[PDB]
Amino acid sequence: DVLMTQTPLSLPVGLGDQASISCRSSQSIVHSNGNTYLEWYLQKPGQSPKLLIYKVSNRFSGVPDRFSGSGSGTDFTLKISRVEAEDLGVYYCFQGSHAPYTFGGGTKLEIKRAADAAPTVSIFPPSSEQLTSGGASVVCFLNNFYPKDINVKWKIDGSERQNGVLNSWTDQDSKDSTYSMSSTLTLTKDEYERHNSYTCEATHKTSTSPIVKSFNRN
Amino acid sequence: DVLMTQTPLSLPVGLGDQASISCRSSQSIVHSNGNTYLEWYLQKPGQSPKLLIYKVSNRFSGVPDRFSGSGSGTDFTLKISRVEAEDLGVYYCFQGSHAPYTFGGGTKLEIKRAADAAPTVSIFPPSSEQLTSGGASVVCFLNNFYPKDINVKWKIDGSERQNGVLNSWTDQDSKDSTYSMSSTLTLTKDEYERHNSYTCEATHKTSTSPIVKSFNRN
Amino acid sequence: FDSAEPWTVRNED
Amino acid sequence: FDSAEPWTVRNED
Amino acid sequence: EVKLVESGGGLVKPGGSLKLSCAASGFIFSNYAMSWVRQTPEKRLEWVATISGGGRNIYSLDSVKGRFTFFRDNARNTLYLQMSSLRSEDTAMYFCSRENYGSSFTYWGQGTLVTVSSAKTTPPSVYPLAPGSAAQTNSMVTLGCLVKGYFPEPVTVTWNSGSLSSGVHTFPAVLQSDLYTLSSSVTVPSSTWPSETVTCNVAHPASSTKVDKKIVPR
Amino acid sequence: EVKLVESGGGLVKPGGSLKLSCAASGFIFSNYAMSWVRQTPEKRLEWVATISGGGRNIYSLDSVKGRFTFFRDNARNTLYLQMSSLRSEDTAMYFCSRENYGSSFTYWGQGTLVTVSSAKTTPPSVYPLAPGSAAQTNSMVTLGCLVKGYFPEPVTVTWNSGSLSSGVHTFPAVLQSDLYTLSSSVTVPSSTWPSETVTCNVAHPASSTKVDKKIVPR
Ligand SMILES: [Cl-]
Ligand SMILES: [Cl-]
Ligand SMILES: [Mg+2]
Ligand SMILES: [Mg+2]
Repeated sequence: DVLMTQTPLSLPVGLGDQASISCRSSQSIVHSNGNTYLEWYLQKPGQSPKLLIYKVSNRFSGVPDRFSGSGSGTDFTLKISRVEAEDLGVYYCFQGSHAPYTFGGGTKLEIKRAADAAPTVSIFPPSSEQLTSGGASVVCFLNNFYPKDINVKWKIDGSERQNGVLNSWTDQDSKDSTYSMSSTLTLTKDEYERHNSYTCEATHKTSTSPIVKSFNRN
Repeated sequence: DVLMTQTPLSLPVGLGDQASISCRSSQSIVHSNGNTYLEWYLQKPGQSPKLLIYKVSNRFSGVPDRFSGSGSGTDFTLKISRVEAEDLGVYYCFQGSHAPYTFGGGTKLEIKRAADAAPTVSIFPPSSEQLTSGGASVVCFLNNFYPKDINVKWKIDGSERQNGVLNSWTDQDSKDSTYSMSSTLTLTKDEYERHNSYTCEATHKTSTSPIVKSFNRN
Repeated sequence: FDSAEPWTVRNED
Repeated sequence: FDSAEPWTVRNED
Repeated sequence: EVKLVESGGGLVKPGGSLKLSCAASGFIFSNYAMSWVRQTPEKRLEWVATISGGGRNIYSLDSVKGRFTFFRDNARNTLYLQMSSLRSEDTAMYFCSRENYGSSFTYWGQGTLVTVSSAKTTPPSVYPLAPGSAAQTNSMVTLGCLVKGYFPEPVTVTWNSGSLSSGVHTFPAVLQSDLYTLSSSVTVPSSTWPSETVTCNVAHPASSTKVDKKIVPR
Repeated sequence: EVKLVESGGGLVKPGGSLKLSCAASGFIFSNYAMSWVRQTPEKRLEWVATISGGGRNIYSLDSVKGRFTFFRDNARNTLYLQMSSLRSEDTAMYFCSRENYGSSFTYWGQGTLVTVSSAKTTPPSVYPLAPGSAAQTNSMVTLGCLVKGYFPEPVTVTWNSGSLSSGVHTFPAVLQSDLYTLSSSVTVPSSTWPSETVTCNVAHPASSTKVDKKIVPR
């Protein structure tokens, strides 16, 4: 079977700059008819994959000339001449020459934003509705930050809490070069009522001290 | 006051081809500080305007090099080197040199689709809910057609109906090079019940005969 | 050549 | 020159 | 990071008053001049006013002097537009926009709609649109909703609470005798309706109206 | 014109069966081969099968032979995937895609989700998220909804039935002990809440659940 080895796994690039995405096949992918059915797809956030390049170097209709494909035999490269925010997403190579057909593992293109952005942090106590049902979830949003590197911890009366924590992440999209993250701490109502102070604490490049949001159960 | 005369009013262009949009001011728009605050904006369907070009020829951050501005004194031109579907919308010139500041009237860029598309026509009888309230609206959708030129008429028992008709139109967007149109014929319940046959009839380049949808009140 | 290859137009130039 | 022109950064190069 | 959100738009009688607000975030607000720009029903753009960072220098349309007041609360990152003696000519979408070095309207909000009219606020009647005259052999079926007789604009329409998005056409409203009518179509696989439910969700914020209308077979 | 819409995805026990459909329009269906491609939870793409225009020649993954059946009804413009003996490895988003001259997957549908699991269908509990610890001097306020303890994916979230769109972050669901939890945030001007209503609309098609949760002050 043909293995497709695709690198890099992700790629930070400034607006206007170039990117190269590489694809290597474990054996020749020349189809019996002499053609090489090596294709490139882009999957934008929340969308299906869409065709960019076919037969190694042919641009599909509507695809900007910023995208170009090259290579032969077992080595192929997608080149983006200058990157735009709309180019964000995951690129995949594909060989359609030898069944079973196989995809590369993908390359996530990311924008290297020209300025940093501090997270906007919000914390939310359990609703009275949830408490009545016997649960207590505390939620923290950390919205619109750059760069990606962030550390986030929950503290209950000052003690770090590990269990019952769920974290979710969004990457950038064509209309937002920043990242956002959500974290939820879920307790029982009774456990919630055994403590006073609940804290969401973040460390990010944009401040020399922890960014803290806290409430007291009052 | 400075009048801004912007031409053409609209512009059909194939994917990959070029467009020039012209702007003339009724007098010089050199600001007292020697600069010329001539700007170009694009308003995409359903969006706010966004900045493309400032001080005649400077590209705003993130704006592709496909867009370029030129001119001086009273004559200015926006040039698009090769058009993409994402470029659809209305372009506006603006002078910010002499108060009151003024906009050109806009240029609607449209894609000259490489293939025609026949409308998908659907007709809908009044709902039982509306009838009970004493009204009867018959609706016709004519969806996803190209080119734009279409003629649409309502017929009641074969007679053209003019009064009580409302027509709405959508242009193309970045994910759909086709047009769509809706027409609604509104009668009273009693008038509706005085006739048998209701017809939405369209004429379009894609058929040598009228495209007809009809129902009988049964 | 496989007489049962499923592509109908893909392999045509 | 108008001392009351409202632009704060626009007119700066 | 940068965000601008206008609010306060709505229906007001000729001669009436209305206060618009523009909330800003993601930048040092008082460092930048702000403008108000309006878009008329004929889709022309009109500059209305520009106000300095500190809020004490203002340029404005002579036609709004003595009627409109422009000011900002820099402690609350908010721009205001106090309208009085409103006229039919003031009917428009109102945008706020932040300046930048070399360009007048660099960042824009989403706009808030002002309607100056003697007509009364009227909630929509939402009617289901079901076939009709469709071929049962079709892989797809087109359904719709008629949003009839409301005032003022706007309304929002979604399908299955946003679950259905790809096959949707929502048409611009048409005004007749002080009431708007709008329609929306959605296309789904015929094998999924009516075996699975399809519902149009319609909200009219001006009247606090929400209607979820299920599409049922005749 | 060209449209592909998959359906039939949902929750099925290991060893169970499920039939997927793909509805096509806008082209001569039988003139083109069709493929099924799936995207795993780890976001890898996997080719599953390709079937000829006439429907009698098929290539498929050896790992699905004897389990999956591929066929089409060209009279009804529909592609099918009959799944049986389902495995955990079959959990994926399933896409159908049409070929074209020189390229394998030229047009794609939106995908339909298949979940192979012993866990039971569970409707979400939707809880309001209100402040908190926010500065009253803020021009903006961030609200949210917690969509807790549902199964399977997906859920849809909108705000004020789509009226609020610009200030929204909806986070990917996180699975814990056979239940998903998701959150969504929205940012609005603080002058508009709670004076004006803000509501998150949540639908879970798998359980026919819809909840409109108003965000109210604590
Ligand atoms: Cl000032
Ligand atoms: Cl065949
Ligand atoms: Mg560079
Ligand atoms: Mg050309």
